[PDB]
Amino acid sequence: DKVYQMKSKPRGYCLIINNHNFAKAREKVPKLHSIRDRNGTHLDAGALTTTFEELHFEIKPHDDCTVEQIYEILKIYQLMDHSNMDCFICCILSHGDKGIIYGTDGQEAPIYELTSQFTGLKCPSLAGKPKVFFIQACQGDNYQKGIPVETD
Amino acid sequence: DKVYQMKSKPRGYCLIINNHNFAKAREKVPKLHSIRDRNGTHLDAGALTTTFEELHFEIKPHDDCTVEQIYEILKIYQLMDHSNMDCFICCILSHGDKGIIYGTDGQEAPIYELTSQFTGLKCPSLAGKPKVFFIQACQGDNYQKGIPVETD
Amino acid sequence: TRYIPDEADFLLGMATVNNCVSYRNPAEGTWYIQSLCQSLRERCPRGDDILTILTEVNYEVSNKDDKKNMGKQMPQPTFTLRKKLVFPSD
Amino acid sequence: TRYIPDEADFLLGMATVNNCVSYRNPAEGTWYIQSLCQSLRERCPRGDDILTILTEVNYEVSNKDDKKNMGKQMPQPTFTLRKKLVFPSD
Ligand SMILES: *CC(=O)[C@H](CC(=O)O)NC(=O)[C@@H]1C=C(CC2CCCCC2)Cn2c(=O)n(CCNC(=O)c3ccc4[nH]cnc4c3)c(=O)n21
Ligand SMILES: *CC(=O)[C@H](CC(=O)O)NC(=O)[C@@H]1C=C(CC2CCCCC2)Cn2c(=O)n(CCNC(=O)c3ccc4[nH]cnc4c3)c(=O)n21
Repeated sequence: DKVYQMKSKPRGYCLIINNHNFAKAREKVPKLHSIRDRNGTHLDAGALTTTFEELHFEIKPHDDCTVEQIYEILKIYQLMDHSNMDCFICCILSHGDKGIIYGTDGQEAPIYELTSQFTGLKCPSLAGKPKVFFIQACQGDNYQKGIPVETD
Repeated sequence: DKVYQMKSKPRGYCLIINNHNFAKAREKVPKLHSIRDRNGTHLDAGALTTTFEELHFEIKPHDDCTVEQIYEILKIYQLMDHSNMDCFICCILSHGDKGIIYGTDGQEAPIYELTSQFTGLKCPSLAGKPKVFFIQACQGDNYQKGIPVETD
Repeated sequence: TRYIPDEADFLLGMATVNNCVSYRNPAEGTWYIQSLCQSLRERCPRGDDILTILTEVNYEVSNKDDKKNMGKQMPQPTFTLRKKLVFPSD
Repeated sequence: TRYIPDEADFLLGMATVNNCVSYRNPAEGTWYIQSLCQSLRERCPRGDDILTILTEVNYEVSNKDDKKNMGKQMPQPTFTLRKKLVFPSD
């Protein structure tokens, strides 16, 4: 079985976009008047930092980013030289809705607009290398229902 | 590591929706005036039949289905008793576009509208059991570009 | 009793990522389905799980090309599986 | 040289399927990220690949519930990976 090369030290960058304060969204976007601050999100940021440092990634944290700021950060990493890296990880911790994540300003970033910045053509030094995105956000307002099953 | 139970004989139904003739679409839907018949699709239907019969599934082929006919077929299987089955497979061979597959009539069926007929609530006798959908269709009209990499 | 999500235990094998075409050789079948079937027939007897098999399909279809349009095809599985999925041949 | 698709070699780990909520315990972190990190720390040293680990995350998060709204959460990976992805601890 073929396995991606994963030997470089560091393995690559692990970006963490950690959005807590949604004051701007509450003031600016009518429909997000009651969008809440994401209390405890730093516990995820810390867990991701501990975990991926242990796995030999260089952690790059960014707290409380608007959509424009998120795109700026991704553009920086898109243009960076990953030639000595074997992998790239981007973690997004925010509010969201169907197919999107929210900036702290309540603007929407389509998930594809984030991931597609690191295609082979746009980031050639990651060509052939794993690009991993972890998205912690809602993707809508529905409570997924449960179904009864036999216990394992 | 936990593994789904896969011991029943037959394992389950393997539906194959095999759409070849798009005459209706060409006559009825203005934008699909030149949508082509899917010549050779029977070779996929046959390959899937051979493969999944070998793996102990009961094959249920349906050729040249409109969207309404597809929904009728899925409703039949949704209401069927899968209690003695360990798995359900549905294969769709058709034209498509972003997030949808086409009936032979050129009507659109959102992929979620097909898969969501077999949720735990809608098909309780498949609750806790793998439900596998294979969709062979375009998801748009763009030619995916290539990128150069080192040979393995 | 125990409860799990309504949408648990799905595997969706897409022939292509969103926005893009997939290919059908009229004399052989589709790149995706033909690759899928070949990998299932070879690997299921070995006890390999479906995600491993679908990774191989990604690899194989990624090496094919459309020399007319300089096109590629990238299949894409998505899953809410909670356990390993194997299709035993016995 | 060899060519592969522009969108190859991606892994997208979603906390939830489309249309639905995911959960954050203000005193512990999110169901998804906390489960992910626990599984990575336990399984990466054993050489387990990321799809196996994410299957475990699906399993673990599927057993959690929101007793206020009778809600569940179903995470959902999607991938164009062409090879096994392991994160060696050494
Ligand atoms: C919707 C989102 O994007 C965020 C994602 C995030 O913060 O990671 N999800 C929530 O905020 C989540 C969802 C809801 C549902 C609402 C539906 C209508 C539209 C707005 C969202 C509610 N919300 C919320 O208030 N909290 C924070 C408080 N959490 C708990 O009390 C709690 C959660 C889990 C848990 N496990 C054990 N103990 C607890 C306590 C949410 O996380 N959600
Ligand atoms: C778009 C679709 O939904 C179908 C899916 C299907 O039939 O499985 N895809 C095609 O039909 C595929 C795509 C195109 C691109 C067009 C872009 C503009 C809008 C319409 C679609 C063209 N098309 C097509 O004509 N053929 C049939 C003929 N195939 C070959 O000549 C061929 C393909 C692959 C191959 N490998 C080796 N030899 C061959 C020969 C397509 O399959 N496509």
